Amino acid sequence: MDIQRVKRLLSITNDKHDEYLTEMVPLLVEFAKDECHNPFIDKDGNESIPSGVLIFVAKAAQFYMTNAGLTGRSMDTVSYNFATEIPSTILKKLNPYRKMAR
Amino acid sequence: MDIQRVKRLLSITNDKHDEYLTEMVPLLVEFAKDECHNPFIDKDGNESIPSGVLIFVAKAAQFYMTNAGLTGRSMDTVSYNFATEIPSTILKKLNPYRKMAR
Amino acid sequence: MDIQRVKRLLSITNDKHDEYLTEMVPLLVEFAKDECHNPFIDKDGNESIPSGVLIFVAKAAQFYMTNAGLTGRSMDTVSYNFATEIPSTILKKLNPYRKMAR
Amino acid sequence: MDIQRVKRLLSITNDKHDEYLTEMVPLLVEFAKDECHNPFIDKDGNESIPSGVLIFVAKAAQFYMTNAGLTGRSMDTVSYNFATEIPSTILKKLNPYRKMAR
Amino acid sequence: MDIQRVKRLLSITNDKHDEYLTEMVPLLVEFAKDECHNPFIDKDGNESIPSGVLIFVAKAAQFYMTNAGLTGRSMDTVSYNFATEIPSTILKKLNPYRKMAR
Amino acid sequence: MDIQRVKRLLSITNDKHDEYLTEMVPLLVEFAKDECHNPFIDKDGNESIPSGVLIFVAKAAQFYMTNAGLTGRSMDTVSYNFATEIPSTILKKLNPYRKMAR
Amino acid sequence: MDIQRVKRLLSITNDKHDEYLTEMVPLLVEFAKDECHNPFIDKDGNESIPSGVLIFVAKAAQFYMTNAGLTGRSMDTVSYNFATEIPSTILKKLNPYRKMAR
Amino acid sequence: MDIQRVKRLLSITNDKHDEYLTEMVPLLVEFAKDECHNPFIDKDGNESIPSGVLIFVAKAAQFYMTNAGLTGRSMDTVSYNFATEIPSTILKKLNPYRKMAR
Amino acid sequence: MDIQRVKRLLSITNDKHDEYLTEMVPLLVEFAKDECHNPFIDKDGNESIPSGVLIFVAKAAQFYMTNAGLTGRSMDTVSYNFATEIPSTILKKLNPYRKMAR
Amino acid sequence: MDIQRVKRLLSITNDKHDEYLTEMVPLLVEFAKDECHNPFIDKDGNESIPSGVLIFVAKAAQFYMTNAGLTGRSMDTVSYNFATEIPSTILKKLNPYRKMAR
Amino acid sequence: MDIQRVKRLLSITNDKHDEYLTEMVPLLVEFAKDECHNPFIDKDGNESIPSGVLIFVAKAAQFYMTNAGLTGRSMDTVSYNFATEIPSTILKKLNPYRKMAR
Amino acid sequence: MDIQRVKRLLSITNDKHDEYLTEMVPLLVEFAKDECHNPFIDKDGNESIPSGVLIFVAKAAQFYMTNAGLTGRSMDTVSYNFATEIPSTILKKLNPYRKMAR
Amino acid sequence: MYEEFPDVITFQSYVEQSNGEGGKTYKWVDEFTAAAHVQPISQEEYYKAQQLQTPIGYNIYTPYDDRIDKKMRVIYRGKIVTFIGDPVDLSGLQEITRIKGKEDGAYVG
Amino acid sequence: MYEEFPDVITFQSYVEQSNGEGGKTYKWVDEFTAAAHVQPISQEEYYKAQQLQTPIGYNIYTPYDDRIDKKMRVIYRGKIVTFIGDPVDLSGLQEITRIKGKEDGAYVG
Amino acid sequence: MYEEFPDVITFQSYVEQSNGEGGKTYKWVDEFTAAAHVQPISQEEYYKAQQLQTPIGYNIYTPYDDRIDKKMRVIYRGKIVTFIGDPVDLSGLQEITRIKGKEDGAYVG
Amino acid sequence: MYEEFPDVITFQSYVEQSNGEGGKTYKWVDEFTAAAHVQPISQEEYYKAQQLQTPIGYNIYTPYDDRIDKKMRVIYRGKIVTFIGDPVDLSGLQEITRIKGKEDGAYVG
Amino acid sequence: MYEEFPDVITFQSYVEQSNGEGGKTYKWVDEFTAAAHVQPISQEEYYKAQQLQTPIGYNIYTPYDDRIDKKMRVIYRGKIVTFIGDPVDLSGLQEITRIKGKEDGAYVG
Amino acid sequence: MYEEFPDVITFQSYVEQSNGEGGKTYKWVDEFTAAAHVQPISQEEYYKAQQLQTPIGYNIYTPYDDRIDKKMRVIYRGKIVTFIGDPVDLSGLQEITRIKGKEDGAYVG
Repeated sequence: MDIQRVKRLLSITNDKHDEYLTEMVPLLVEFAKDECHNPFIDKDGNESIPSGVLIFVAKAAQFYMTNAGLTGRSMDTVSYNFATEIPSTILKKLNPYRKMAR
Repeated sequence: MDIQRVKRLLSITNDKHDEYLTEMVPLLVEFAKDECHNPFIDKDGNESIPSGVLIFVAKAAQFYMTNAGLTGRSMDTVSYNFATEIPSTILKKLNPYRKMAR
Repeated sequence: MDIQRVKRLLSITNDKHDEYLTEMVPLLVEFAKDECHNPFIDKDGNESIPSGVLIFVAKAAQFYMTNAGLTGRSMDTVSYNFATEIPSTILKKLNPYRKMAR
Repeated sequence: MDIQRVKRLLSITNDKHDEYLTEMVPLLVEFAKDECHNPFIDKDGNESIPSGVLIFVAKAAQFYMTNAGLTGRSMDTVSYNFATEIPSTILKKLNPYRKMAR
Repeated sequence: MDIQRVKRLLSITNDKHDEYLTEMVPLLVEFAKDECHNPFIDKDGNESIPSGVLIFVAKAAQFYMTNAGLTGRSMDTVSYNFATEIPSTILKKLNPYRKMAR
Repeated sequence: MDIQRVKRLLSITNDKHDEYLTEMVPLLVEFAKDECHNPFIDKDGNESIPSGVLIFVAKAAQFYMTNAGLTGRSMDTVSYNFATEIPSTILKKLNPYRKMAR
Repeated sequence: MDIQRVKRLLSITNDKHDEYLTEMVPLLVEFAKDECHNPFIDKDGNESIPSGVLIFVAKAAQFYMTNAGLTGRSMDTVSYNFATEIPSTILKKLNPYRKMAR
Repeated sequence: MDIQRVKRLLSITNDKHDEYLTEMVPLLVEFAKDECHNPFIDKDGNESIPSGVLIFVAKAAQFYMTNAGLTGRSMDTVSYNFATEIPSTILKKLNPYRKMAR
Repeated sequence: MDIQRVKRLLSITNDKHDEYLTEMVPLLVEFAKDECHNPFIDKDGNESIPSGVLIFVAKAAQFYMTNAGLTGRSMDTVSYNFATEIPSTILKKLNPYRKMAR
Repeated sequence: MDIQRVKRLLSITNDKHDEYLTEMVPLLVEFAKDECHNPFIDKDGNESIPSGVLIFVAKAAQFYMTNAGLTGRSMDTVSYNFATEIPSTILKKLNPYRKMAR
Repeated sequence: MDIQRVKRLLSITNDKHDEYLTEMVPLLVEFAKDECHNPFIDKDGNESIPSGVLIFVAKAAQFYMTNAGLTGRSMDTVSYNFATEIPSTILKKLNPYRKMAR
Repeated sequence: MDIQRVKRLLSITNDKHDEYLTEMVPLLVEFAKDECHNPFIDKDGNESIPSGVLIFVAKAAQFYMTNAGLTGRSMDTVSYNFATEIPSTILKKLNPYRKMAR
Repeated sequence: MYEEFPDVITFQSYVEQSNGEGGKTYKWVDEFTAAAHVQPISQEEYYKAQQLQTPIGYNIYTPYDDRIDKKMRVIYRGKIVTFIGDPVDLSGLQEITRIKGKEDGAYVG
Repeated sequence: MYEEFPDVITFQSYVEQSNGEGGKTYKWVDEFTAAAHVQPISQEEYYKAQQLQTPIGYNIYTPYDDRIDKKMRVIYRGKIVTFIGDPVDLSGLQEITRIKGKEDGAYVG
Repeated sequence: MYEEFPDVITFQSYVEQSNGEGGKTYKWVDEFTAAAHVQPISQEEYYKAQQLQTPIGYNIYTPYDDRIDKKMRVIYRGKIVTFIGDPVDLSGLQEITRIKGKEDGAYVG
Repeated sequence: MYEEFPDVITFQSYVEQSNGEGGKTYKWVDEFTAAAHVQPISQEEYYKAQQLQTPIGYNIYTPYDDRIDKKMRVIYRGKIVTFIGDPVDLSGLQEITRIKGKEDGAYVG
Repeated sequence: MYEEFPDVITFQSYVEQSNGEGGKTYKWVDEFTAAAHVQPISQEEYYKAQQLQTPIGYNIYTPYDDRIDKKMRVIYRGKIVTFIGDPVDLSGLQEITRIKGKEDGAYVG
Repeated sequence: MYEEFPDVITFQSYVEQSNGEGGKTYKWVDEFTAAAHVQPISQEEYYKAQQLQTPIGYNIYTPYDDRIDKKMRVIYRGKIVTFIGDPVDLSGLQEITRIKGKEDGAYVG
């Protein structure tokens, strides 16, 4: 997956996240391949990633920018409440491509 | 799906969201096709997207403008509470077109 | 469905919502036809939309003016709490006209 | 149903709600006829609306003056909490006239 | 049912509610007759309304003075919380006179 | 039931509630007679109301002085929270005299 | 039951409650007799009220000094929260003397 | 049970509660005798109250100093929350002496 | 059980509780004997109280210093919240010595 | 168990708790012996206390420094919330040594 | 796993966490190997850690930077709420490689 | 287990905890050995502690620095909320090495 | 019962009589009566009202009426109540009027 | 027990005696006694009361009684309590009277 | 219905007329009309507003409009409302404008 | 352990010695000792205490004792604590006494 | 989208130009631009800011930047914003900077 | 990690050097260093601190140490921090010390 395409899908304009995305996006692609037991290879032997895997990879890369051991944070006038799990509607994007392990 | 028609369905007048929508709308169309196992093709072989799929694509593109790792935010006069899942009344915009996988 | 009739049913007097309603109302009519599996055609071959479909279309068009990824908002002295799902009493207007898919 | 009789049942004295009521009341009468599967006709073929249907039509017309996508609102001294469903004691104003569909 | 008797039962002294009560009380009498399937007619063919029906009609007429789409309201220093349903102890006044529909 | 005896049971000294009690007490006596299916008559045919019916009539007349559509109220220093149902310990005052309907 | 004995059991020193207690205490004695189906009569034909009935009568007379339709009250700096039902530990004082109705 | 021994068990030094305790303690002793169906009599026919009954009588006399119709109270600097039932660990102070009724 | 040993186990240094402890501790020893159905007598006929009974007696004597009819109290700047029952971990100290009643 | 070793396990440097610990630690050792039905004796008849009995004795002695009748306390800048039961992860330290009673 | 790759996956730029990560990362690699019962070895006998184990090791090392005995903290403008368990979506990263123990 | 290795795993730099860790760490090693029924001895008879036991010992030693009878504490501007139990994700580190008792 | 307005107050105006040669006599005469709730100010409002040139004693709540004027007077429980400032309609919704006032001695009549 | 009013206070008035030639002697004599609760003001109310010309020391809560006047005095625990301002009936409901006061030395009697 | 803006107000400017010889006459003429909500200030805000040289009487909430100027005037219910300070756009989001104002007598017209 | 009163303080009075020719020497001598909790004032109470002529430094909580007088002194941790105002018994219930005070340098002794 | 910082502001410094004979001309020139959120102060903060010699109009929130100085200026929506006091880094964590400021008329440029 | 004390500060005393003929030179020399958290005051505390003769800029939280004196100084991030008032031990429990201070320009060294 192209890094600039993920930045367009998450509406990021600066380059503050480029070092993180360059590491995180190929790992999430390989995890979609291992979790679905599906190499995503078309008729002609070529890798062809479906659209739902792309939505899943972009949204999971956005989710994993948080801190893992933190639920809420407050700093004078600003405050944040964080999600603890990946939501089920993002995890259900991988559902139409699931095969069984052999 | 036409981008200007999506902007009319979501009451958007400026061009602030154009680069996100140009990337996100065709991915959601292909996800509806893969999730219903339905290519949405009429008698003459032409692609005819139903109205309920169009409502779903517009509302899901509006939902995915949020940050995935955040449930709440506050800055000094403003505060926001975000929805964590797509509501079931939007997910039920795919139901009358569902086929089984072959 | 006529747009001015919907504006009378929702107590709208200005023209701030006309571009949205002109897009949204025919899509909701076609979705009621697909959801009930009913073309709403009388003896003489003419389209005759029943009253409950009209109530459903007006109230669903009013509901979909909200933002899909937001449950609450605050701005200095004003605040809003939003509904997450379409209520069951609006969805139950389509119940007396439901047929089975063939 | 006469509009002035509905205004007497809801304690309305001015003419602020007249254009909404003129559109909404006959639609609710036809919805009661379709939902009970009962045309409300006496011995001589004359239309005779029962009292409980009239109470239901007036209270449902008062209920649908709210905004469908809003559960609460506040402006600086005023605040409002809205009901999201029609109460079951108003929905039970149709029960002694219910017939089966043919 | 006499209107002045209902006003004595609800502790009303002025004439602010007379136009509402003159409309609402006969409709509630006919609804009690339809809900119990009982014409309330004694030995000599005369209409004889029992005491529990009178308590039910007075308390339901007091309940229906509220606004149907509102659960709470605040205005500077004053506030109100409203009941959403008719309580079961008022609805159970009609229980000793219930017959079956023929 | 004597009205002054009810005023002694409820610790009322003035005459502010006299017109309400004169209307409400005999209706509650007839409701207890109809609800227990018991005319409360001794050996000589004389009406002998038991002590339980007297306690129940007094407490139910005190309960029905509230507004039926209100659960809470507040004005600037004063506030009230109201009970929505008659408590079961007052309703269990009628239990030792219950007969079956014939 | 003696009224001064009840006043000693409830720690009342003035005479503000004497008119209420003189009415309420014999009614509660007769209700204990009707609820237990027990006349409380010893070997020699004499009325002999047991100790648990006396505790029950004193505590129920203290409970019924409240207002029946009120759960909470506030008045500037003072506030009160009231019990809605008689507690089960007071009602269970009548348990060792219960007989069956004949 | 001796009143001064009860005052030593409840850490009472003054004589403010003497008139209440002189009335309440023998009633609780007779209630324990009737509730366990046990007259508490040794070999020589002498009354021998067990230690657990004594703990129960003292703690129940301390519990019944509250107002039965009140769960909370507040005056400007002081506030109180009251227990509504006797706790089960005090009610279990009768269990090893329980016999069946004959 | 020695009173000074209990005072060392509860970290009491003054003599404000001595009159209470001198009364309460032997009653709790005899109640542990009646509750376990165990006289705690060794080989040589001598009373030998086990360690868990000693922990139970000290902690129950500390628990019973509270007021039985109070769960919370506030006084200007100080406040207290009280336990309603003896905790299960203190009651489970008597478990390894339980015999059956004969 | 040595008292200084318990003070090293609980991070205590002064001698404020010495008189309580000197009384409480051997009682908890005998309670572990009685509750596991295990005298903790090696091959040569020597007493060998396992590591988990030591951890349990230290943490239970730290737990029992609280007041048994108190769940919370507050004085003007300080406040405390206390645990009411020993946690199950401390009680599960005795589990690998449990034998049956003979 | 390389420490600089973990620092790129967690968006860490300084060297404040280097001594903790150098100790914690190889322990988590061996824990994944023991917990999946999988040594992660390819055809040629070379160690090939999958992408899932890498994501899991990085997120678990970020989780274990918190204090284990603390759920919340606050100092005067700053406040924190901590997560008490590792989320199940991080634990499900090890699922596609699980083997049974032999 | 080495004490300086545990201090590197918990990010401790000073020597304020050294007297506690020197006592607590060998006891937790012996508890892991007795709870898993596993001496952790390799082929050559040498003690070889696995990685998950090391993670468990470090995190349990960090957890047991809290006070056992305290769930929350406040001191002017600072406040703390404490965990009551060891979390299940720390206790599940011992799971891949569990044997049965012989 | 639990009435929002348990009191009865009297509104008075300051009007002119002229009879016979030339006359300047003005009399407080009654205008109308209404149901109301007269409340003393709260314990926290007392310290705020003490820092004013005319301290406030009472808040009067009444149903909305456009006859109520800022130059009027209230008779309540045999006492004269003098208005402080302008009457306020709560949130502009024309339901409840609040008036601030102070006690001004006994009334004869 | 837990009484709302655990204290006993004495109300005193300033009345005239005249005997024999012409006399001006006024004496504080007792009027009646009542159950009450005498509370010191809170820690927050102290800083608000320090910005007054006569600072307040005590709040006295008593059941409602129309004999209580603003020129009266209270004897409580051997001390004289002097009224500050007018007595207040809470929310106009005629149930509980609150009086503000300050200590004025010991009482002889 | 429950409208956020149930009132109708008129905005007025102070503009010049000149005709014939030399003229200085300035007239308040209407600019536009808008839906609004005119609220009196709350009971707690009253004591804060009394410590100002120009005390505030009303808060006016209206939808956002960049034609609104601080030298303008409002006609509302036959009364003149004069602005106090600068108009405020809430949180900088350009949705709702709040104006503070005070009543300035009756309007003729 | 978690004691409400973890400190120990000393109460001192200002008493006269006279020996031999005529003497005016007054000495601070000890009266008694008690368990207490000495707390500095909170962060919000600091700004309220800065607007006083004698600013407050400490709140002292002790069990109720009628020997405590407003002219006394406290020795605590080698420092002198001087009373500000009168001792307060909390809510009139005679359980806990609160004293306000300020530090006044080191103590010799 | 819902951005924390939806505005764009310009930071300006007051720097010297000197050319040819001797020159004293100082010009406000741009330093850099940043994403920000410019908020008017709340309704409660208004009454607190009115008791200052320079009243505050705006709070500006921006990401942390050590180039921001207290002698700088902000251009925002064609208006000049002048700093009041020193810039504040929130809680010392070096994430978000808050600046207080006031409007100073229109900008030409 | 999430440290309570993420900063490092330096404490300094004002001590005397004397060498050779007679000397009065006093130098600020370092005493010790400690872990701390230096926080600017909150938005609500700013308006309270503006009504003082020496306004407060920072709250410094540090672990408890009896070497800290009110005549000391703090070096933090190349800036001098001057103490305002006396150091406070929170609730008298001897765990955390809070110091109030203000910035006093740059440090050389």
